[PDB]
Amino acid sequence: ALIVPYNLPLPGGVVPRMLITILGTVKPNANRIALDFQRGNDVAFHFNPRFNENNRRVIVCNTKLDNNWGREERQSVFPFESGKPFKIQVLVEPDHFKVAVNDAHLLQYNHRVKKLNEISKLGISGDIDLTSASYTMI
Ligand SMILES: [Cl-]
Repeated sequence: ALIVPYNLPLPGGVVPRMLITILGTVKPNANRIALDFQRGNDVAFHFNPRFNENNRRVIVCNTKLDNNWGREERQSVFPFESGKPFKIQVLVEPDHFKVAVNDAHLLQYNHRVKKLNEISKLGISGDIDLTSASYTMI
């Protein structure tokens, strides 16, 4: 019911102990989902489930600096399913983003962008029905 792409402001950026929660449902025959934690035009953390990359499902993570993608971090474990509801939780830790999906740890992504307090927007996009997006301090 939120419109996608959705922008969630992160006031004053992110900080360790901040938990972001995204609830939605994957569309039928989805191709992609993306979370973009942005520092201005840079993407500090791109989290991109791909449903059909050469007939495999993979999650691709990266950082975009001055309009240039860096070295991808790719992961075989793929917990999403077309058609099904999901919960993504992104926990900011002192040295990485920690991602859990449906209450199961998925991956960690080391901070490349180190001005965490300038990562002030989260863009949520792709082939989902988005139910809610929020954050809290744990
Ligand atoms: Cl930085």
